[PDB]
Amino acid sequence: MIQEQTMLNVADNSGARRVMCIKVLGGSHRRYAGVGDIIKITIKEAIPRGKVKKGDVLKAVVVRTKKGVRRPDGSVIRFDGNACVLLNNNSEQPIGTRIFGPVTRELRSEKFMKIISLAPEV
Amino acid sequence: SRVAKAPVVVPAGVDVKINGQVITIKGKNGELTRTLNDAVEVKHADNTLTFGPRDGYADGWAQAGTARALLNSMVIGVTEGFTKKLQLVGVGYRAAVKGNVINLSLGFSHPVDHQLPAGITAECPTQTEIVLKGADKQVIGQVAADLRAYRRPEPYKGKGVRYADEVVRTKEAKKK
Amino acid sequence: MIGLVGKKVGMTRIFTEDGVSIPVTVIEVEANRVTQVKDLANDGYRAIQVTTGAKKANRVTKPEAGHFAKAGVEAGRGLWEFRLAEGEEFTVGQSISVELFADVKKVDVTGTSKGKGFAGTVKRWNFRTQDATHGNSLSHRVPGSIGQNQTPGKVFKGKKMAGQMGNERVTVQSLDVVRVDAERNLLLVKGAVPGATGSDLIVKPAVKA
Amino acid sequence: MKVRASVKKLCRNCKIVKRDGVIRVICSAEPKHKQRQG
RNA sequence: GUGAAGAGGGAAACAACCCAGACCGCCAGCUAAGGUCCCAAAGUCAUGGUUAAGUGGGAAACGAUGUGGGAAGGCCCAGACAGCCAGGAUGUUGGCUUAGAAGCAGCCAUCAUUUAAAGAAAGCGUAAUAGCUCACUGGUCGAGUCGGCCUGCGCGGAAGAU
RNA sequence: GAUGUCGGCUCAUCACAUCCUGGGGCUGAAGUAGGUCCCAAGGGUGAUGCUGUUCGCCAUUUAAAGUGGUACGCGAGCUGGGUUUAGAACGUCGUGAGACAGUUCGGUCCCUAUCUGCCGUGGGCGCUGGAGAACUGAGGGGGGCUGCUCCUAGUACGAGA
RNA sequence: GCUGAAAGCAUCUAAGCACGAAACUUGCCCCGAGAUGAGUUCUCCCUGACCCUUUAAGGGUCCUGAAGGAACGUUGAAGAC
Repeated sequence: MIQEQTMLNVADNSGARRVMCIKVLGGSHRRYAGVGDIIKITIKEAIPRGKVKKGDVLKAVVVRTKKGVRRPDGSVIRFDGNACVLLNNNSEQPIGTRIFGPVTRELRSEKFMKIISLAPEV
Repeated sequence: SRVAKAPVVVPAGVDVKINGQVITIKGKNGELTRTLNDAVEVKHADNTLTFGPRDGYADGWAQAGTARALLNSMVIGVTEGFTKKLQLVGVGYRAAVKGNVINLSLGFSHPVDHQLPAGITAECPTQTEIVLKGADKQVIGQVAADLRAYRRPEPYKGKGVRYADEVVRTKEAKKK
Repeated sequence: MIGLVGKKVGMTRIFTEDGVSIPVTVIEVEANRVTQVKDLANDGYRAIQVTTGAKKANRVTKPEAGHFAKAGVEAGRGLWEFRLAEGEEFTVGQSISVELFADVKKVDVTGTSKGKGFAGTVKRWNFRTQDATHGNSLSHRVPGSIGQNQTPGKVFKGKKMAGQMGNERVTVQSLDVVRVDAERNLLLVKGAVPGATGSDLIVKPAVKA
Repeated sequence: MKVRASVKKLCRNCKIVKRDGVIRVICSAEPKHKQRQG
């Protein structure tokens, strides 16, 4: 479960390396963001000659959590870390062009089909 | 007052009967019964009805006038009845009478189905107008009213159910 | 419609062919035997009073034994009533079994919830706890304030505070009927129902529609 | 509807009527003039 | 003046308001202020009127065909008020910024005249004169009608916390 | 011959002069979205940075982040940051002791609940011979929030957006 | 809003008739006959003598001891007791 003050690794080539969740969108008093959910982040660290700078505020979509996801039969999938894909703040499309690491089928929702297509696993 | 003091004349072939306060009217279009309020007395004079106030009642004259108008409309109803014409204007607005149920299509995402009361019969001469015929004036007026209430005429094109004779007095948006 | 009296056998899952796990509560409902029928003339309302299970005859008291003798049914472990709708009638001694729910697909289940005992305000009423540190002294799970100053001068009726929680009648509504198995005397409903394993349950067709 | 403590006739076509104890102004000319006491 | 330093009865309860100044006793009577349907003693008393809000039993400027009563006044059976089947013989494209705004941008001209009466205008559509009702007084219908003054009682104005 | 004082925490409760959601009238209301007024109190009504702060300003949300009363609700429920004991210092005033609604660092928060109240849980007696069960239901209480997407339909509306 | 006079017109109102909201009464869940206004239904149990006196009442002795209950014990996903 991702909440405010959580540090996420970044799972694309947008230039960011560490981001921090500053809000969980979509509901008053909403507490946690799972795997399909959109959060707002600030960039705590980025590579030098990159696309996004350290300090910008923008949206992201969680793609891996080590809380994990439950499948309808009861099985779970847990990762070793929390990761997101950066989206631009207005037209929530991914900023990067490559996706690193696996994702899950929770993303196959006609809105993140780009992330599904670009991902190595799922 | 003046209304009450003008007797209503029953035509030939219409029958009246006064049970104390209840008046019942036979006619070719059927039956109309109504109980008058206690402050008004009515006499069947020669082929006519006369209305007056009871004694010991305030505002008896107003009640007499109301009763006179009610009975005049009653006898007018049991012969030829009354009719009301409604129009539907707007693209795709249609009406169709099936049995005693009116099918309307006032641009909704659901069908609208109006059940007619006992004495009211509807018929649609064309696709976009309705004609109600009935004996009792109040019931047919009520039916026309809540038929209009489904989509009352909006003030920019007059779209919606209107009375065939009523004016709409549309207006226009701003400039720019 | 009337319902039946069953026993919470336990909990398990049903695996569906498309790969979905359904958590089911298993209610064993044996034959329910109509012990009394009440009508407007004699009792002022229509209902049928049933029993179920069985109990050792050495502690069926003579009043209860006599009550069962009129119906001519075997003594059960209890008695429960069901209000009758306008349509159905039942006869004394008739046996009602699980295929009543053959095509119901939504039931309410009533039971006695597990008894938590004297519970404090945090567990009972979801009260926030106070600070664990920062100088807090002997007040970590206490309820806090319970009223205003002099103007009411009293604690209001119904104030939430510590006391007995659990061990009371609870109804869970609109539970899906996963399956009805007539020969094994079983009802499989989706989800969890009140009470511990081995306790009585009252299953009725869903009223919430 | 203008809800105000002083309702008045505004044109010739506007009219005063006491409906259910409360004084109202209903005007056939245009709905801008429709008033109620309150 | 009263309380202080005065009790008793009324004002629901309420030193200081109203009635009235307790020497003691009575299972006697008359009254005061207040009252008389039940709590709760005594008129479900009598005669005449008013009010319809539970006004009485909280609150103003102001608003209103609420009703009750006066003093006067017009319009009228030669036909009033309302409603209707009632509409119209300006030289007229008679002067505007104009190759018609002479009424509807803004002024004068308002001169010749028509009816039995009618109109250089109040609107609207159209900025637009081209269409509606005009304050017309011609007819039908045939008894009251229209405002203002004084005054009694009511109505709205009127939203708060256990 | 003592009624503990600001803010926070916990727990609330009522009013309606309604923030959202519900219903309507008018609009200088085409639609979408608004403005204003009337009815409505059922439920709901943010977690962060700075500061002791209430407030406020910001950053991000949300359908909305209501306005008030309740000893500015609540210290025999918590805190003790502010503030008004004793220490010390700065600026300033004073010859000085000392002082400042100036600042600055430090600085003891007691109570085993009799009564009312409230949350639970029993005993006695009653209910008209005694007893075991199952009920009726006069009354109480709980709950009552809402987003987004899709279809209707890119339809109605608009010149188009 | 409909019909409709007072006020030959109009008028949602005076008589009469319709609609109309998360508010209200229900509908859903729980408690509930100490509801002293103490309710209802079903089932079960007990039908022996005698004395006394202040009697219309009662007191007492002998015989009897039901249906049930409680107590005790082994305990419980019930519970501070």
